[PDB]
Amino acid sequence: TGELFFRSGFGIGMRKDSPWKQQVSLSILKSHENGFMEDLDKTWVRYQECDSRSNAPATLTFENMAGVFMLVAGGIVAGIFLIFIEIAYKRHK
Amino acid sequence: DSRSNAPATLTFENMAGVFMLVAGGIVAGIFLIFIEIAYKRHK
Amino acid sequence: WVMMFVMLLIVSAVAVFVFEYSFTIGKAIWLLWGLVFNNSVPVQNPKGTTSKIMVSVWAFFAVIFLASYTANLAAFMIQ
Amino acid sequence: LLWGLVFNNSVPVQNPKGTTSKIMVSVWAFFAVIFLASYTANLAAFMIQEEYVDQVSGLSDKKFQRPNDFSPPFRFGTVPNGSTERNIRNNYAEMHAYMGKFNQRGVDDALLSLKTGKLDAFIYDAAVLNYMAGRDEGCKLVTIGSGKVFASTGYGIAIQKDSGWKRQVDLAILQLFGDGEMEELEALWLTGICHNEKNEVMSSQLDIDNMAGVFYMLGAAMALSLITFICEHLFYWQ
Amino acid sequence: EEAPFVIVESVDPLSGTCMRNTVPCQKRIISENKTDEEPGYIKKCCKGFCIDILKKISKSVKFTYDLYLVTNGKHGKKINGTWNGMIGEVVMKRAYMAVGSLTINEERSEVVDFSVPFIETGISVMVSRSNGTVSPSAFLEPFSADV
Amino acid sequence: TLDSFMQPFQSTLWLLVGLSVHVVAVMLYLLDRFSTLSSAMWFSWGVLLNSGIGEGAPRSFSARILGMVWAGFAMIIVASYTANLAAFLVLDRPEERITGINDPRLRNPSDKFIYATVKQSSVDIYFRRQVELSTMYRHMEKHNYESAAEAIQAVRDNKLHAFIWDSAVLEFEASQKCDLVT
Amino acid sequence: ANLAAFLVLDRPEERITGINDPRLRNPSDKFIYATVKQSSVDIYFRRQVE
Amino acid sequence: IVTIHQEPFVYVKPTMSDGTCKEEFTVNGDPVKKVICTGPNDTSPGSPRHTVPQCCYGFCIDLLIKLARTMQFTYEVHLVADGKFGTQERVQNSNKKEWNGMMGELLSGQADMIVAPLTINNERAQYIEFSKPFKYQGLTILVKKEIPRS
Ligand SMILES: *[C@@H]1O[C@H](CO)[C@@H](O[C@@H]2O[C@H](CO)[C@@H](O)[C@H](O)[C@H]2NC(C)=O)[C@H](O)[C@H]1NC(C)=O
Ligand SMILES: c1ccc(C2(N3CCCCC3)CCCCC2)cc1
Ligand SMILES: *[C@@H]1O[C@H](CO)[C@@H](O)[C@H](O)[C@H]1NC(C)=O
Repeated sequence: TGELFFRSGFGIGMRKDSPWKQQVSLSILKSHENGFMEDLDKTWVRYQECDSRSNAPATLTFENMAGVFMLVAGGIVAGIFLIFIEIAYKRHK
Repeated sequence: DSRSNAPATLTFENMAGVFMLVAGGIVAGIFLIFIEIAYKRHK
Repeated sequence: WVMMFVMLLIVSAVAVFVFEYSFTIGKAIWLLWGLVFNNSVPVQNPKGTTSKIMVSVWAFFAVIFLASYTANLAAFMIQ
Repeated sequence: LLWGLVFNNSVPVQNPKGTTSKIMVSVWAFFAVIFLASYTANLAAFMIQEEYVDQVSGLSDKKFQRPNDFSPPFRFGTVPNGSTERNIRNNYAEMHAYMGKFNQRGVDDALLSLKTGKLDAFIYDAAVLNYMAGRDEGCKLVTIGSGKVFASTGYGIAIQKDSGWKRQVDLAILQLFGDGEMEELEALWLTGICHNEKNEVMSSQLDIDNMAGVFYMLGAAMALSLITFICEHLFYWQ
Repeated sequence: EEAPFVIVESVDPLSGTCMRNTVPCQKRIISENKTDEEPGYIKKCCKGFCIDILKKISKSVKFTYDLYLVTNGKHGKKINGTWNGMIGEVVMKRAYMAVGSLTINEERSEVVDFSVPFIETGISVMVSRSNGTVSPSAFLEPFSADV
Repeated sequence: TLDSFMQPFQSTLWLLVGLSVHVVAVMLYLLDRFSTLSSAMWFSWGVLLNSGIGEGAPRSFSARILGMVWAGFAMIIVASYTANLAAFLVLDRPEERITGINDPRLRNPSDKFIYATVKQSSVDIYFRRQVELSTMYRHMEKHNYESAAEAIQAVRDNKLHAFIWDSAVLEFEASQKCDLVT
Repeated sequence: ANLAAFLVLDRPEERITGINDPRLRNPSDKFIYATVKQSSVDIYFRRQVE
Repeated sequence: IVTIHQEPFVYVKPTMSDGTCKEEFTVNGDPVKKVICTGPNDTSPGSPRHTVPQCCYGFCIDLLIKLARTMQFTYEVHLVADGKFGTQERVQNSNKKEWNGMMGELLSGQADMIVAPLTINNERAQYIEFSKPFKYQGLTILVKKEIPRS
């Protein structure tokens, strides 16, 4: 959450007054312009996302279906003995 | 008024959008009665 | 709502007019007041050709109207 | 009868004359109401919390690669002579060649051209564009995605070579980072007004583009009905 | 000058210089090419963000300064081994300091040097926000695909 | 609220749905030469309308499948209609509401906005004696008015974009005369 | 409407906005939060006065 | 080259029977480099002292390989002993103040480069020559989330 406040970037560091200074900086910066950095980005960091925000319109599933299909399944089997009595009820009058 | 959310009822301004067409349909069919009856006496 | 009801009266009068070309005004108004609300009560419809298109456009009014009512009503339970 | 009754009494039918049939159809109709109604809101709820997606993926997409092969191509240009085009003229030479057709001038003229439909895309520095969003009257302009960048560089202070002031200033700016007053400076200058989580505005009038699915379902139903007709007839006269 | 970093504004009509919270920068303009003018100079005042950070750094380490603008074009680029803009003005050992809106790249690091950056930036895409929404399969999305 | 018919559907849809009614009525008649024109057209144009009018039903097996899906077509559309209209009643624009001194909109005064205060009053003392707020005091002097009563009448029409004064005077003014707001 | 009302509302309770939430500046005993020892983050906090 | 352990940048895994570790492939199937990394084992080097070869693979070391192509040099990485980034403090109450942790080895004759998530700051920049940054970053907060209704 929130927003970043203390901002800076990681860096490669050497000892003071080394002959490798003036050449590494040119190379590392050159990588950004060519696009070599972005190729490595996709493969290692930004590849998997379970990030369906927060609103998340919920695709209602069969968990809801139990509360209604149980009722309808009752009627087909709770009427069978209601059938039995009424046809007999016709025979009784 | 207050409560800047402002949930407002609809009023007569929407009546014209519905009543005029259906009331217009009433007068649109008055002569249609005359037209169709003429067909019965035509053949 | 009174503007709705008076139009019920006028279209009932129009239906009476159409019949000149087993039907009663009570049955006609019952039909109309049924179709306005989800046509719940079964009713014997008239045999008039023009009256039938008239009640059809009335049903168009009924369906538009009702849907808006529902929608709008939500507007009021969440703000 | 029942398959039509599940959906607003739509089909006129003839009713069985029994009693247990009556109770069964009544309970099914009840199942009816809830199911239909529940479906209606849930759909309303879903369409309430939509998510707008811009009509582009990125600079690397084919939509910016072969403009000639699509609908009247995107009219997009950049202000010349900047560092932006030098990046373009070294990785997308053909795209740079196509660029010169419009060749915008300045910034404000480009913004106005975008507002009037003459232009439909723009490439320029990240820092300026992000600030330009929060100043316009209303909010009809937004960067792609979440403000993502495609070439991570930064501004700086350019000085003449080989002076100790290099060491002095370089060590000094980190002091300014240390105390966090640049947060105050940002809150005073580069902060923006609108664009609070991209709440979206409204869908309207639902033109043909979306109902294509239901129209295709109708056409498929007509086709399969005709196939069933021909199959039944050929099997029948035999 | 640029919109968010270096805003230019005319001086106060009464005193001669504008209000506080700024530094006076004087710019150069010359008359037509047929007849030119001898050091014709006009002063204005510049204020914004880079000006404030420069003032802070000057207060941090004691040294004075005086700001004067440039006229020969824009940011600058390499043509036939020559340079315009701020890079051109500093390559000839006549400026000694360039501030404002300078990007960073490969070539420029070979002529001038650079300090630690303080604002992340780069190349970005800006498009008009389409009026409408997205819903290719709206009518089927809710509820369930198995019930 | 716009117009009832036009606000939630584009004019293109009305033609396409309407013409299809005649279209979907056609092959129904053709499907009767497998093994009543006045009937078939009424059957379809009625069911979409959710009316209570109808005389007969199709008998051929070929049309039996087509009718079933045709009914489900109607329910989705009317459901689609009642859904978004609902979208209209819940969405509104923001922007104009400003948030006091902290708002960036009141620290770099462009030539589109004008402040306002009563001259030679308490408010002027608070600003000029501040330091970092001086950037707006310069824009402040060029438009200040003479007295309270004139200023309110000047903002009812588009002549002043904002006003600064006490709440105990403004609050009553907004509550009784309810064209404005704090 | 009732089922429509329930499916769209969440009543967001609270989240740590940043370094301005009074849930951190005036710490209670219901929150325990730490960093990595002898690290970059630790330097930033100690030098600050407020 | 001295590199501290980290989650997204330097993975560490034990080797296989033959001495190296088996080569695997990603969704693209392109080989991923497995340069030998000789770091200490266990959680802390306090009680034990064992040095065992492993192979470490990830993001930053690839930058080392790509950089080493232009500047022709060889390398042999090994992880730091203490396992902490490090800062400065006072010891024995004397006038001498020294660095401990990853920072120290660069200071006194045991390395010549650092490739790791080392943040730039005023104190460390006093005497070290940082090059240009290659990944702009920040620091934020994360907390547990709460399950919604059914
Ligand atoms: C971008 O740079 C080019 C340099 O080629 C500028 O073109 C010159 O503009 C000046 C200004 O009027 C003219 O006097 C020159 O004759 C132009 N030279 C050429 C070769 O066209 C161009 O103006 C610059 N773009 C902008 C917006 O200033
Ligand atoms: C009873 C009341 C209302 C309906 C609706 N139904 C939608 C399509 C058009 C027929 C009515 C669905 C529920 C929301 C109101 C509209 C069905 C049954
Ligand atoms: C560029 O330089 C070359 C030689 O250095 C010269 O002949 C040519 O005229 C120059 N052209 C421009 C446009 O500066």
